[PDB]
Parts: sequence; C-alpha cells; structure tokens
Amino acid sequence: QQSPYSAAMAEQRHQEWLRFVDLLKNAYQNDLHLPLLNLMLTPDEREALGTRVRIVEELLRGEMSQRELKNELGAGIATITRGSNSLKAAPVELRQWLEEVLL
Amino acid sequence: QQSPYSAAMAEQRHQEWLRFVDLLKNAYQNDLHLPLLNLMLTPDEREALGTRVRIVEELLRGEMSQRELKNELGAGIATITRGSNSLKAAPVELRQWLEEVLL
Repeated sequence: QQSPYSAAMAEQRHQEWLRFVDLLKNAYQNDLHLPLLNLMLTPDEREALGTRVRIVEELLRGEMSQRELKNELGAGIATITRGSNSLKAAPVELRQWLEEVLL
Repeated sequence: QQSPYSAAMAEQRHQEWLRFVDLLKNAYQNDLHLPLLNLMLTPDEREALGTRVRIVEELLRGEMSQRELKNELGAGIATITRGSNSLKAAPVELRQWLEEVLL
C-alpha cells in the first residue's frame, strides 16, 4: 500500500495542519489573531487572501444573479403556459365576458 | 503625500483583509473553518502553514532552551561569588569550625 516513511510524513503533515488550525482558533478567543497572522503570513500572502475572499464574493454574486435570471425567465414562461391552460378551463360566461371587456 | 488611486487601493486591501479575518472568525463559531480553509488555500499552502507553525515551535524551544542555559550559568556563577562573600562575612567561630570539619 504505502511506505513506512510516506505514512509518517502524511501523519506529520496532518498533525501540523491541525495544530495550526488550533493555534489560530485559540488566538481568536484572545484577540491576538491579527498579530499571529502577521507572524504566519507575509504581507503579499495576506493581500492574496484578501483578494481571494473578494473573488469568492464575485463568483457567488455572479452565480446568484444568473440563477435569479434563469428563475425569472422560468417563472415568466410557466405563467404564460399556465395562463393558457386556465384560459381553456374558463367557463364560457367568463370567456365571453372577458372577450367582451376586450372588445 | 499620496495619489487618490494608491490610497483607494490601500483602503481596499485593508477592507478585503479585514473581511477575510471576519469570514474566518465566523466560520470558527460554526465548525466550517476546515471547509473554508480548504476553499481559501491550496493543499501546498496548507502544508506550508503546517510547516511554519512547526518552525515557530522550533525557534521558540531553541531560544527557551538557550535562555535556561544562560540562566543556569548565570546562577551558578552568582552562587560562587555570593558564597565567596558570605565566607568572608562568616564569624571566626563558624570559619574555624568549618575549617575544622574540612580537616
């Protein structure tokens, strides 16, 4: 399956990663996370994260917005179809009265 | 002092950075930070952070350990000096009795 080494390295990676998460967790409940993050990340890496959060918002707002559009269209067409069927179901009296308020 | 642009870019950088900190803050009080961090950072960047936390521990344990050493030495010498002076202050009776338990 896997070497005795690669497995120890995999395990170490995981522990070290967990430890970072916990370090940052704790720093939060202490108001030290701004200092810690300055220690853990260069200025360019922080900018990069700041940039990535903005990218995520743009991707999300983009998709949200395409979705609201596709749903508007969907609903606009469904309403025409549904209007059509309901028109066929209307009683003659309603149909003629409607026809008559048209003419 | 500074261009109207560079100032707007400086301000944007700062806001985006603050927003990341808050995003990660909130994800913590929600148990989503493992997912978010996976979204915000590649596998190589996480390894890198895991590595950096380990480097910080090694640098700290290193310095701690040099400090305990310098303090041990310090204290070892201060004790000899202090033993010396106290020996000069001892009463003859104590000095001779000590001398006598030596011989």
